[PDB]
Amino acid sequence: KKVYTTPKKIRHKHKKVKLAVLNYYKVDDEGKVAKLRKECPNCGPGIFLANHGDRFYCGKCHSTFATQK
Amino acid sequence: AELTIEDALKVVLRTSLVHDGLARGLRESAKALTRGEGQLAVLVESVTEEAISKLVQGLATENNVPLIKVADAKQLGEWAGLGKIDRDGNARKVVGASVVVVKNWGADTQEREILLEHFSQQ
Ligand SMILES: [Mg+2]
Ligand SMILES: [Zn+2]
Repeated sequence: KKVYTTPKKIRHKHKKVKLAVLNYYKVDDEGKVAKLRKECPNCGPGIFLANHGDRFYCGKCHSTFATQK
Repeated sequence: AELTIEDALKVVLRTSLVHDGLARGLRESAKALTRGEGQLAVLVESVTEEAISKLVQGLATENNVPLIKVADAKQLGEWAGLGKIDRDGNARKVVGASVVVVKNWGADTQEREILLEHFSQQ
């Protein structure tokens, strides 16, 4: 057979940078809750917006926002 | 001793697990609480920093209160079945169940309902 080419640069699947008990949401009083950012208009509450410099999206609908918030 | 020692929550949890209607974990629980899904709420007592528990409480408050004490979480998890096979009997690797919320229920009536009622009406 013919020899393999060998440029060098390999690309692996990203490990994702997992993070839980994320700093979204808050509570001040104790009794009631204070939501941070916002929930989805398309789907029901529980899902939360992605916040960037005048650009939003959500993951349950893979990524489908446009309007600011 | 024929009377149940808070063993009409564990049973419910088991049932939920069997029929696949358990929001285990915190985010999931929160989600359940938010929409027409989360019917019974199950928060850990021994929480470091008190924060998760507080959150759970808040969630419960927000619209309809479905909360209960919970006996250390680990026990609950064990009851549910957190572990594959685990030899012939028992011998499951211990896991903290964390926050749990019930969807679906499945099974009807029995002592669980009574317990819920008791918790509610004051
Ligand atoms: Mg080739
Ligand atoms: Zn969405």
